[PDB]
Amino acid sequence: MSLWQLETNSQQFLPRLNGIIIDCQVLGPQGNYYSLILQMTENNSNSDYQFLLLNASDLTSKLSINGPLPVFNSTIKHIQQPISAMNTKNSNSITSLNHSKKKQSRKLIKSRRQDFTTNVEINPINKNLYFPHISAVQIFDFYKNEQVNYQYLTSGVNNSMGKVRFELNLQDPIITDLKFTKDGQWMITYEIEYPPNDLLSSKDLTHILKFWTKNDNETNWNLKTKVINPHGISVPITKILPSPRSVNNSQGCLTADNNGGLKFWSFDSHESNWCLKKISLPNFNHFSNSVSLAWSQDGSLIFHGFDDKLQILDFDTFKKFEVSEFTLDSEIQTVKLINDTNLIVATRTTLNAINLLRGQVINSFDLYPFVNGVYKNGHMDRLITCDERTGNIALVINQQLTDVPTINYKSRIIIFDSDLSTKLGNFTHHEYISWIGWNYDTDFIFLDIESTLGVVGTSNSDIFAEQLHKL
Amino acid sequence: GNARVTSGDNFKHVTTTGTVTVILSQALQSNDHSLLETVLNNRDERVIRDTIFRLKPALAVILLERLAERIARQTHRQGPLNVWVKWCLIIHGGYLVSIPNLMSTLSSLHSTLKRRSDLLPRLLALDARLDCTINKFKTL
Amino acid sequence: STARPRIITSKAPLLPQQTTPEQRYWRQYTSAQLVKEHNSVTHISFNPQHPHDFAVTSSTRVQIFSSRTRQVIKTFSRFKDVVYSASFRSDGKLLCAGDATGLVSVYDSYNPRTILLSINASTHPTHVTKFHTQDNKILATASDDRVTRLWDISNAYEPQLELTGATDYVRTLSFIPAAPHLVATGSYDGLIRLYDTRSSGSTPIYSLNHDQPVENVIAVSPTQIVSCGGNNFKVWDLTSNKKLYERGNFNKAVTCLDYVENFDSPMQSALIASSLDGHVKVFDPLDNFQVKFGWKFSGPVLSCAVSPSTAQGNRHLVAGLSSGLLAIRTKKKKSNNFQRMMRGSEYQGDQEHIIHNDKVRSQRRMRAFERNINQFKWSEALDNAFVPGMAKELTLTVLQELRKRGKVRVALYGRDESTLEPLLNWCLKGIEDVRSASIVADWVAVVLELYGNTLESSPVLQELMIDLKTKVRHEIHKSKEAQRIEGMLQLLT
Amino acid sequence: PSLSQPFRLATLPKIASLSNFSLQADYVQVADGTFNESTNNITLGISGSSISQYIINPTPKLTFDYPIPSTNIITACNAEKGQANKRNVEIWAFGLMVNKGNYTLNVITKALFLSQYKIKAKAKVMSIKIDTKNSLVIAILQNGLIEIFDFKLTLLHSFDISYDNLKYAKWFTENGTEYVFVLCPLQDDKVCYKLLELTSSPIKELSSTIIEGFSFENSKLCYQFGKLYKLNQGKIYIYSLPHCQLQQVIEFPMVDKLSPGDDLISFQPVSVNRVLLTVNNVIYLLDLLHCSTLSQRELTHVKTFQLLKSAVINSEKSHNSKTIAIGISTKNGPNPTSSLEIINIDVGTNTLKDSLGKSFQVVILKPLFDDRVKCNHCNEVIEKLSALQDNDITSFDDIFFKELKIKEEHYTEKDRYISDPGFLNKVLDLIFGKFSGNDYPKTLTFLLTHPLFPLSRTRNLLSLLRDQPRLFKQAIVTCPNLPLNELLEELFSIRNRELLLDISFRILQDFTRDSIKQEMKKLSKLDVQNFIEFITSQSTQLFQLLSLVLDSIGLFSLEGALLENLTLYIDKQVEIAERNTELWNLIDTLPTYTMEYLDI
RNA sequence: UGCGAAAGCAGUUGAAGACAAGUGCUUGUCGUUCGUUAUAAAUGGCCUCGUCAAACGGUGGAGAGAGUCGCUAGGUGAUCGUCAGAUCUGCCUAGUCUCUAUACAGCGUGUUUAAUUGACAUGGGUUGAUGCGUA
Repeated sequence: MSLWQLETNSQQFLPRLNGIIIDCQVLGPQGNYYSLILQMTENNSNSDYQFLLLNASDLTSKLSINGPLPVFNSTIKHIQQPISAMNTKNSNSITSLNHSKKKQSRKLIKSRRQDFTTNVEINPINKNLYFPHISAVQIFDFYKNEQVNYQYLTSGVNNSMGKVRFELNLQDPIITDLKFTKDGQWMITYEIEYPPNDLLSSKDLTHILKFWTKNDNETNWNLKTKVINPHGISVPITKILPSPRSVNNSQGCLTADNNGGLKFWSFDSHESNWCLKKISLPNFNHFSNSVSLAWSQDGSLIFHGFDDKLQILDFDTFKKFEVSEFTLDSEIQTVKLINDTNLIVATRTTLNAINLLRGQVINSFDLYPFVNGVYKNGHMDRLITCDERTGNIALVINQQLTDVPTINYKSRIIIFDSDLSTKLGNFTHHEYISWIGWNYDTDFIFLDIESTLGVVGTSNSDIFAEQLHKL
Repeated sequence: GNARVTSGDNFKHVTTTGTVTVILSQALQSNDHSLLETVLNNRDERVIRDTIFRLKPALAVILLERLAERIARQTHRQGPLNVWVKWCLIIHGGYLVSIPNLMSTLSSLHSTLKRRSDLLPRLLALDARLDCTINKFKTL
Repeated sequence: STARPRIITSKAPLLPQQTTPEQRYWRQYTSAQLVKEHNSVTHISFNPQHPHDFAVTSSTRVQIFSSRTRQVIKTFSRFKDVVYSASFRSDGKLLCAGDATGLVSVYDSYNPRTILLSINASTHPTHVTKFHTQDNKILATASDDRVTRLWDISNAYEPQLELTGATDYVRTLSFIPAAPHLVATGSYDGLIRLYDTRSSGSTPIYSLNHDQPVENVIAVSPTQIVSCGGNNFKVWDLTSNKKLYERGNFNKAVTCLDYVENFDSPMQSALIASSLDGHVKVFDPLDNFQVKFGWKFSGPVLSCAVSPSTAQGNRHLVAGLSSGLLAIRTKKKKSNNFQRMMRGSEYQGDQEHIIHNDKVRSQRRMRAFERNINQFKWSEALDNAFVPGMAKELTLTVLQELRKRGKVRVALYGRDESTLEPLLNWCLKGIEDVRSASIVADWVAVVLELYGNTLESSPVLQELMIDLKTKVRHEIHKSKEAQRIEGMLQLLT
Repeated sequence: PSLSQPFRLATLPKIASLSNFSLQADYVQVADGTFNESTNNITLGISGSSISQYIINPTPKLTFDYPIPSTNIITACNAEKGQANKRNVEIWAFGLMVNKGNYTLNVITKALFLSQYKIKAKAKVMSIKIDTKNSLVIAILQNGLIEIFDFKLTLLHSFDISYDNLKYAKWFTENGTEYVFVLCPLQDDKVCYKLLELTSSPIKELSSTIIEGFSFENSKLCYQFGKLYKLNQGKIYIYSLPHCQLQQVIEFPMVDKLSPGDDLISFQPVSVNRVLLTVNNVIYLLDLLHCSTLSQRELTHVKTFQLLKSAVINSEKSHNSKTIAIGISTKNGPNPTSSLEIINIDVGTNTLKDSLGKSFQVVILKPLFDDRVKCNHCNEVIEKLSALQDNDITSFDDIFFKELKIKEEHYTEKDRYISDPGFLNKVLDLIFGKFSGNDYPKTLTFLLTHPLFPLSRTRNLLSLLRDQPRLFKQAIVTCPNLPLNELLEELFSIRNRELLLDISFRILQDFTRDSIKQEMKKLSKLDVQNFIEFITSQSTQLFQLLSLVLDSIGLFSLEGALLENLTLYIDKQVEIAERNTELWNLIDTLPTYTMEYLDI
């Protein structure tokens, strides 16, 4: 923000604001306050406005107001990037605006992939809600409905400078996954750093995995360890599963690639850092982004679904149990255990419940009519959520059309008991639900693409006293 | 801050006279770096084979760890010390097969070799660009 | 608005044999002084009290070295034959010494002229003379007579108690802390014998077998004792009467051993053990007595000692060599009218209702390259990278930052051969390192694609690509070779 | 978990009371103090014969025996080691009842006979507990009187539960305090459950509850770690202390088939949530938390085996998974003989690992919704196919595809309904039986592309399909879970270049290098030698497959002359590989005086 | 743009209208529409609140620097040259050998697992800017 002093043409500055300044205004009889609107153009999926009221005397934020800032997979509704000098990834040129509007409307109507699902996390200790914004995490308190913090979790040109013109084509590191250990004292984050264009090393992505800590009183997470290129070079971490309380007191996690490799990391007190305790070889030559991972509560066994095959791996030897292999009709999008007895597996065409004790399927529900090519691989995981006491939930979003598909959507939530025998409840919300997850209490929280978080769950003196107050 | 950076390849927590086998064995057991360096100063490949040939298999595994540390810290010693490593694997290969764990005990070698081999595709690209530009100005 | 982030220095993944907090402490014993004595220095002892002077026994004399000055301040040459100890008492007022003749002499520490007491312990040599730590009046003496007499300073005509039962030379004696009645002796029999002075004595309660002649016995804690003999040192538990740990990393026979606790190091406790192979090594009892540091000396080390826990000044590490050398390593530790006019600065608001603090903490001064990047001086930031005496890692960051900012071509436009060579000179050296190899490739690729024409007309640049071509080809051979050792290594597993 | 072979302890005497095998267990009492995880001694009371102490290891032996008259029945027996006024002594307490007329309570002290005492008990002695710390003997009587005695049988205290006909009493310890719970039958299948605390009065009543629907006559009862297990009519009812509330009911179908009267059942606990159940000569180890049969063993050389007692492991605290149980085995023959036998028991780690796939309890796609939005009979068909004549290809294909409304000859995502495994298996059987030789129906081509092709028919499938090249190729490309063994032998046996590459691609994609290596070790040294020869004569997947062979071949096996030719071949490839890499990168990549002619 | 793995595999980037400039014609544009899954460039760069000195605790290190004609392995030059070799008591690279404030980089010592203090009137004015030091 630049205050031009027109008498001498000088200028005073307020830099490193959280977003580009859509609007400025001087608010007061004596100009006591400045009201600003900030945009946060990093998030291309949505227009994230933040209203800032600064005290003009010392240019300190008197009041900063914004809602939750989720990053959806694709652009929603009629979100348009602001106008810039050039057409870039974060902006539109003068000419590109109209064609961009038309192309976006046509994508929303005609195309079939309509993935707007977003990743969100819930803090077990504090019940705060974590949104992985691009290169930063928002901590948002849904009980008070206010933001509690905004922290940068990656390197990059984040708030060092305001990108302009060609610099606006740069991509900051993207926080792909963010998870908490069951204890809640450790935060595990996975990041992808993208090289700049027009260099030899312009096609080698960098994958970083980080472990952070904080005390309950504190508010800022502290990076304790950093792993560069886990699992190898240019190999993503497709799934992260924090370990159960039984094994290492929840001080461990599992990471899984698209090559079927698994790696178990744990916090070692002697080392005082996280160490790669166990490894499985991603040696066969198969690529697939549809992987899911579940862990039994006792911690004895692990369920690793790779492509169309579910594998039962012993944790102790970190290998197949000595049936281990279950073939599925199509790719596994999700595996979860409602209880230790029953394992619920979602494939791209159906949803099945299989009892481990018998090794037989109890129920199978058709998902193909609703979920055909709408979501990319791995997002049905964030649409399906699972309680540890009562039951699980399925979220199905579908377009409304009247005489060609229309932008407006309708979502339906189904509560299912363990093994999917019966539907405890069936509800309809009038708008696309991006993410539904289980609060550690009985209730479930869900996020709607209007950034709305809903929940599904179970005398003379008397005359004087008035007069004296008026005066 | 003071966080520990690392990588995913660190599997640490998962016949002739003139042989210096006597000096090598003592240096390895006692962790005497100065005594070890004098042994490593020998560069005659005939000696290197013979010393490792008579060296006890158990002590060989510790020798591999030491060479991996010297190679990792000092890249210019990568050449002269590879012959030591290449003979250790050649001669005591049978012993190294019949050992409960390799990655944990040879984690230094795996990390050191992985670092070099990963640079190969980028180095070749630089070689092609340097060769192309060098040829243009020589012929002109 | 938020304060500008500081540029984060590049840190590659950790390599083997990183510096440890225990090593960083012990490397600080830097200043090395080598003193030459007339014969082997057999024993070294530190005064328990301030200023913590230490006494060295060599040949027929005992010398006390100042801690601060690191030089002799007192000399005891009254001994006619060889001297075999110079231990102080707990109070530090007295130091006792033994002789080959068998006479035990107790002098006043810091008064070599006065002799307080002279005891004829035996006709054979008296190698060990130690004051009892708990009780000052009683003095212990062990001789080649194989009887470890317990003397009293008051009664010097007869021993209070005569402990026997050793079938070989007894050259080691230890008092167990918190157990004043218990006394431990180690003989060349290989047996460590424990005696109780409260009882009749003269017969050990039990013996612990070391299997090699015991050179020194030390009590690390009230319940543990560490005994060094032969080629290893073993730690025994008195409650269990069995050895808990054993470390035999030494090559020659370990000779002397000392223990220091509750000193300002990262490690709470340390165990130093001379080797007779030139090595004195530090072990930590809290980590199963694992080695943590070591020093090497010219010849066999017969004695070692470290300054007590409460040194209160520069610490010392002392090593004693059979050649007669003494090695010392040290870790060093207006007008009244004007003041009345300006008098309130000292006040910190202790009596005030409200205390308000808005001063921002002083941040570390930024370097030139960081200032240029902050001010968007891409070309000047590149120039600062290649300056004499610039840290290699610090040069790698500015190159990475400019790449991260997307300013790699922008930094290379207004340049000619004169100002391109510094970048190419570093590239000639940076290509070798694994950390900076990939970054060098990106920058060298651009300069070739951006200065192809200047290359043809400039001879000096041309040789910078001939030799650079030579080196990258060399790195190719190293990277190909590393793949081959990788391949064969997979075969073994 | 495993069940060991029983080994004999002693042969029971031939007494009339012990001749009734059904009631034989009741006439043998096992002391609680002496039989545990760590004790090598067992004190046993055999009615009418004696009370004996036996050492188990290294060899079973009789260490002590106290004779008893043949007319007496042992109702309660206990033995404990402790110090008495101090000498280490072993206190033996046993309560005997003579023809319902007189009940005898006897305590014996031995030096590790120091003294012997005997009194008349008012009613049957059902349970005896010895408290060596306080030098006390506590007896619970069938009339409900809990009497506390010293070692001299001087009555110190007596407490009445106010109920008679007591049927069950069991002692247990929690947090260092002694507790006992009792059950008294009432009328109309009702039972008064009382929990008592042992501490002015030494006995404190903590909980008293009446339980309905609790029958004793056909119920076997045992208690472990705060849980009471009742076995009745094939259902194990779990009641939880201190209030004995019904928590769970577990059905055990293998007992539901038992005719009432002939099958002898015993039921004892062995560890947390795991119990021992015996039906005649079969012994079962069960996990009641996961409802799984951890182990089964049949004793073919005995008619019946009846569990008497088991040493119970607190596996949550103990690293030991091995314990012992004692029972009575009866032999087959006209003159049956009963013997005391001990079984060593491996109980396991108490994880879901042990119970996976071991259930003792023995699909159609459903719409997700019952009821203006953007859209993105098995048996009958088998019967129709079965009715067809042999070798009728057109009819078989027509019925399968037409009835199922399948449009393509290869599986698609629109055939998700047909994915029932049973229906597919029956069709496969028909295809084999109906058709043999050189002509198979197109339905087999569809099935081979089906993701849920049964594993049972994968073996030798390639052997069936070797005749027809097209159908062989189809199985390689898409047939799921083709076992690696047949893929590898076909790899080294087939000379077809195209099939070799396709087989190599399939092997690498679906199997790990560590797995594949083991089978290549099995292959003959000649077959691999021929394979190497072809290489010397996508290609990376073949080369990568070669690298696996050399690892499988190992160090010793390889031969120098062949290694030279292989070395020359690979050196040529490396040079070619380097050449192409250089090409690939290349594809990616004023004078003072001048004389000129003016253009005019 | 679609699919997929990140590699890649297929496929697009059209027409009308209006305006400006140059000469009805040519070119370029679009805060205009229809249809398809579908270089940049107006001299224009980010504030202030406290600096300096000396310590301490973890985290990294290619160590920061100086010698040793002491060893080991290489590469290579001037002149002469009977091609065997000579003088420069040749040079350079790497390792080793000796040594020092770990001498090098970074984060923190508002409470943290751990770890700090001290100096200054944070002003105004005059002179020197051919400043000061060095070759």
